Amino acid sequence: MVKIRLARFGSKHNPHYRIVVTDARRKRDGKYIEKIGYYDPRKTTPDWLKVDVERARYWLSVGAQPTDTARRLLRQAGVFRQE
Amino acid sequence: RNLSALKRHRQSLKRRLRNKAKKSAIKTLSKKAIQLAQEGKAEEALKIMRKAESLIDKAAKGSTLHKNAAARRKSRLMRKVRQLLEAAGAPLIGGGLSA
Amino acid sequence: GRYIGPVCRLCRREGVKLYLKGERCYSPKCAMERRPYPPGQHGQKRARRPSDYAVRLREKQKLRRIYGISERQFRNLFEEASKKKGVTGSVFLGLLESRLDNVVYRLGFAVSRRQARQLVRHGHITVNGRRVDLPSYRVRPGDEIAVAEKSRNLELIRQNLEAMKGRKVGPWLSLDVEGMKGKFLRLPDREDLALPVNEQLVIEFYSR
Amino acid sequence: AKGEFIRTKPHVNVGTIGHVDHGKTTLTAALTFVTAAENPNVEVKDYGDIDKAPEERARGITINTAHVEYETAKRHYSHVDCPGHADYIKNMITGAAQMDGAILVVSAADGPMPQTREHILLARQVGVPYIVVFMNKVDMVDDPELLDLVEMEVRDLLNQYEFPGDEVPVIRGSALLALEQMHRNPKTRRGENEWVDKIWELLDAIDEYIPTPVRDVDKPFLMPVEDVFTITGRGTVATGRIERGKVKVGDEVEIVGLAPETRKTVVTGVEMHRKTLQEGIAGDNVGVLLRGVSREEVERGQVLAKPGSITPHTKFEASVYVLKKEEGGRHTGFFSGYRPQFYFRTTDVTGVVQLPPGVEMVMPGDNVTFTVELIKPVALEEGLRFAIREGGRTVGAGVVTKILE
RNA sequence: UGGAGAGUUUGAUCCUGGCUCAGGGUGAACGCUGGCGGCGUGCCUAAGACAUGCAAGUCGUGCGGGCCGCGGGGUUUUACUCCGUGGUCAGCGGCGGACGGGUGAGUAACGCGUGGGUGACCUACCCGGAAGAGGGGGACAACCCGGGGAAACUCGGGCUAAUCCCCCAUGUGGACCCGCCCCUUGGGGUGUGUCCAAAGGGCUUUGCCCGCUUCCGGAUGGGCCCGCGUCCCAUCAGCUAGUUGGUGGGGUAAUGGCCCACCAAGGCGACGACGGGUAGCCGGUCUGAGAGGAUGGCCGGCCACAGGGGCACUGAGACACGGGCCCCACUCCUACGGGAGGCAGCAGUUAGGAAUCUUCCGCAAUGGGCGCAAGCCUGACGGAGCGACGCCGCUUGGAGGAAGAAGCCCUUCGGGGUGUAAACUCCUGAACCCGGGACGAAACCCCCGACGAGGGGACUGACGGUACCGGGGUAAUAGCGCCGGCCAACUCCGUGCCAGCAGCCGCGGUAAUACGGAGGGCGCGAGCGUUACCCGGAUUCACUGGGCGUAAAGGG
RNA sequence: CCGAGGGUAGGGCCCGUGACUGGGGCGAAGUCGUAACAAGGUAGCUGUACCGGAAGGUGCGGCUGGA
RNA sequence: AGGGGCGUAGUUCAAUUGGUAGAACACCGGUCUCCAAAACCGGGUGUUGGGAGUUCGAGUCUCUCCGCCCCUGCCA
Ligand SMILES: NC[C@@H]1O[C@H](O[C@H]2[C@@H](O)[C@H](O[C@@H]3[C@@H](O)[C@H](N)C[C@H](N)[C@H]3O[C@H]3O[C@H](CO)[C@@H](O)[C@H](O)[C@H]3N)O[C@@H]2CO)[C@H](N)[C@@H](O)[C@@H]1O
Ligand SMILES: Nc1nc2c(ncn2[C@@H]2O[C@H](COP(=O)(O)OP(=O)(O)CP(=O)(O)O)[C@@H](O)[C@H]2O)c(=O)[nH]1
Ligand SMILES: [Mg+2]
Ligand SMILES: [Zn+2]
Repeated sequence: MVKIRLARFGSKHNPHYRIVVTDARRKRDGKYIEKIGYYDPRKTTPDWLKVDVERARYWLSVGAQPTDTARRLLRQAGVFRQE
Repeated sequence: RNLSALKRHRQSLKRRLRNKAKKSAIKTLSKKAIQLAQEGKAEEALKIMRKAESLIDKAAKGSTLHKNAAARRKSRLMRKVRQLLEAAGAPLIGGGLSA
Repeated sequence: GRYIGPVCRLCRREGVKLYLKGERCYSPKCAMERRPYPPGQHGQKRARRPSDYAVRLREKQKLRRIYGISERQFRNLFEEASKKKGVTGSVFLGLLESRLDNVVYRLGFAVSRRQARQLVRHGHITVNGRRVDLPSYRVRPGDEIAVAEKSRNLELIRQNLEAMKGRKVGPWLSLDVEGMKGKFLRLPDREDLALPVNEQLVIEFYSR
Repeated sequence: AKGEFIRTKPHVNVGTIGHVDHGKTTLTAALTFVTAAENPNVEVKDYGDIDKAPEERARGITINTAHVEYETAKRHYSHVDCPGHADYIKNMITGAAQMDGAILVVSAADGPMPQTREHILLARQVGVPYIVVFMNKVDMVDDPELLDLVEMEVRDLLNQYEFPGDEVPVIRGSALLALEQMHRNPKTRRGENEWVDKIWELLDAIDEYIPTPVRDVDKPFLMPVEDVFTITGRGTVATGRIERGKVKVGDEVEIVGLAPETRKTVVTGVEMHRKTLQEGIAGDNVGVLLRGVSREEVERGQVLAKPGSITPHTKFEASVYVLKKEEGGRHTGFFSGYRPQFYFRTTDVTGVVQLPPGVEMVMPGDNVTFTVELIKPVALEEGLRFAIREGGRTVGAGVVTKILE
């Protein structure tokens, strides 16, 4: 099904994942459905994880299934927070 | 040398053997039905038809035939059995085919 | 890598007294100040008329040798000057100037650019606190270039610094002779640099 | 499904020489069957597969030095089986240039023959310290005191080229019979069957007398190549007998001698009679799978030393002794334009004889300081040992006294 | 924000015109030379043949057993060997093996690209809504006995469990025939008749968690169809029988000649049909002032293929790379009746070629499959290795240092050059030595709290003892091409239309800046040259932007 | 029935090759003559036809790019 | 690795009873010329594949070795 995961980018020894909704069957760094964020596991800049909530939520509310390490990130940007 | 993917093979022959029969049945049972519908045997006609519409629709529950396939056979068994019971038929036993 | 070899010989060939040693090159012997002709078995014989190509080749070699850069870097740098907005004739020099090991030279930390390099190469210099050993490093405006602590007590860091007493650095650099610092205030303008080179021609050599 | 070599006892290479049709091979296959029963780790070979090369087989004779592995609860051996005849001498000489000890083989019925001589002569010039005789073909006509005359004249031959002939252990018996019963007697120890016990007199006779030479694995490394094979899916394998030091999988090594410039590689594997050796040591008889090199680059005669130790050199001024005609050497003299065939380790590259100033001639005996330039750059060191053949008879022997380039 | 020309036909000139040079680009190869690091990148040929190992499994929270070791001894002991509960080997059953990885052989095609159509359709797993989950019956492996077989393994008889199959019931609903309404190619509401549902499993047990069944909505992924675009040859000009259309059937998820009977005679073509040749197509790549021209290797997308040729089965999906069946070639086994294999998956061999790599390390991260989960599988992948193949950064030193060693080379014998170059004096500190030492890894999971939001806590590093950092510390690689003009750079000697050079024009016939060497010089520098290929200059196929009286060119 | 493949027969296109044979391009200083360039010593050239060791000659018509 | 062939001036080739090696064309030298071509004079110019062997004396007969072609081998 449609998932929310990390698609790698950047250089060797310089991981730079892009947060993306995409059919599970697509290869990793292949073509996706929509881009919703990026995550630098090495945090270099007070900007190491942006995530569009509105959209992240749309997808979730339709079937999109996050990865464990993709939920943590989503969450960290406060996707689930309702109050 | 070999892989536990033969399980999938063996497994298959059976299922093959399975719906193969569920399929033969529907062919034969639906022939006999129209053969008797063209002849005029209105009663023993629907008697059989209505009994095939059964075997057919069951194929759909499984992995033999399915959905629109199953439905297709029907709309050509009733749409058929009816265009035969006109040869001076008057569907006495309105068993399955509604008037 | 960096040429390495007879230098006042280049000083000669080009004709224009080039400054590739700093010290002695002000002495009564830059060689140019002693035998102002091209090196080699000929050098002092009727100079034929130079093809527009010679004129351009020579004017480029002049500029380039004045920095101790390789063709690969020099050109590659020029090509970038082309793309950036503004008269590339200028920008180019601005980039050649913004080079690190050069600014170390443009600040007195070293008498000659060859020396400036080795200095930069061996840690001896520091940009904005952290130490750089990349001669090629491009100093950006407002940045601070300075001698690293482990170096201040060195025979050399001293003297070259001892000379900056009463002297003034190029109108685009600031200097704290007392604490071996110095800022790269502004990107030098074609004017500010009194170079014996017609950058206009260097641009022509690289077109056709 | 290859198995790891379990180095228990010490390894010594013994070869088998002697004239033609005198049992060299069978006696070899014998040691296989004999030493078999009384211990595993041997793998039986027969008169057939010892000589698996078509013709060699179909035609009758032995054409390529074999290479067999058999042990004793005392000492592990590697048996290099040379061919008789002449012609192939270039293959016995290469087999001999290895073997620590030579199991000479003479025949009761024939006695010491022309090749029996030369072989012994080559052994005295190859460097095979220690020989053992084995009179075969004894099971012939009751010779009350005839087979005795053999051991009287064979010893004369050995003590005729600087060999402990009078001491040399001359066992007696037949290999065929010995073999024959064993052939149809797989399992069965000694101290039982007649002739089989005649083989052991030889085997043991080897565990004794014959040494197990001063060996070292502290100096660099070196390995003269005897042959090269292409092992399917694996690559180019080069065999030989190690000289100094050791070698394990993953090590750098250079192929030195007989080419333009030497190629360095990385060993990809080592073995010993198809046994995955973990680390072959000096004196070991190995096989080396050389990383990504082709059978067109490795060649019998070059070395496999450690990178930086011993380069290839063409010209070499080296002191040398010349065998006199009585020694079966030269019966004349050569000019400063003489071109003989030297033999460095397992290879023979022809060189020139640019003789020094004032030596307008050189005849039998003698030994001066003459220079020489080889036509093929060969791996040379300081004091390397070499001989000098030509025409079909050794003519000298000396060592590098100095190196030109 | 963008446009440079030069050499060469003549005694000389202008024009025409071809050749050639100066720029840039490459999966390169070859020669000489070669120190370090990082990021890239590396069979262009035989879609040749390939030893070996490994690349797809996973669930006991679906089911029954085989085996090994513990709880209580069924009985009082071993007996009709029953449970409690984690390891093990298949079986049965589920979901995945259709994706991930490989390749470009084939393909001129709706294959691809682009924009649309589907009232002509399908979609496992995943979300959201509604309704259920009631009863019954049976088989087949596993295992035991017998028989055949060298082996790969197959046949007879006998039980056995399930979320396996089968049958009835309920029918929120759904399917099918005929009729009406609305709409308008098969869509939406509706009526009578007929037909179709399902499985338990684990617990912390009238309740949760996980499955199950049918139906609607949604996502994602797809099938089909249509407009337009997509190379050369016209010395390929006519082509076509399922051929074009119809009616009615079969087939499919679905339209359709897709397949078949029947009827008719059509359909197509100079706007290039038919045929032949070549070729995977695009995003993009290179070049160009641009318009153009060339190109399709890394990576991304689509197609096609999996020894060669065909086929169907299972399945949401394949007519299926590590599934099946047949044929072919080929290689291999045999106990001679039958068995075995397919690296265009990874690593690797060999053959071919001018030429293209490790039988590496690790699931730590990211992604995937199965699973309640722990976690197992993952040659995807993350890494390391080899090659100056490429781009980028770095070193071989820095400052002094003579009207100026020597050696070598010119010399109007007075002198000149190599040249501050060297030596030499200090100065620094590649290497090497010793020491600390990573980021990439927070969550699956546990805990306060509703397994909610939110908070706190714990494990996990292949690369690596590497990067990066600090202390001490040695001057410690240089080559290659070129110097007649174009084109930066000249002298001597040797040679004597010889030897030889040569991109074009040309050099060499006894004073050769052109050959060979030497000195000197120019260019570039861990590289420099050579060959090959594309664009440019070339307005030299001219749309931008050409021409045809005599230069090629007006048709009799 | 269809149907991969195999067989028998007859065609079509292509790559390679063949005794012999035709002309062509190219190669400092070999042989014959002398067609053209100046009425080039017979104005030249041209289509066609015949003839000749070779250039070429002749016929008929045409051209001027001859006087 | 084991068999079998082949190596004569510059180029094609002849002398093998064992006897310095010629024949043609090249080629070099000289005269004439700026230099060749022609002409005229004059010179075999060779590593008989290399090195040894036997021999009074080897192109030949032995042998060893180098390069090339041909066939057969060759899994640690
Ligand atoms: N390429 C020439 C073509 O053939 C012919 O010409 C060919 C021959 O007739 C002509 O021969 C000439 C000869 O005429 C003249 N009187 C003497 C001259 N030595 C020869 O020369 C010819 O032969 C010698 C060898 O002998 C070669 O070295 C030379 O290169 C070659 N042209 O040489 C030509 C071959 O190159 C046509 N006449 C000509 O128009 C045509 O284009
Ligand atoms: N009488 C007898 N004949 C024997 C003996 N040993 C061997 N042979 C014979 O010799 C034959 C082959 O001998 P082999 O061992 O190959 O000889 P070789 O020593 O290898 C000779 P080369 O190696 O040179 O070919 C045997 O088949 C047999 O007839 C023995 O002890 N006595
Ligand atoms: Mg033998
Ligand atoms: Zn100077």
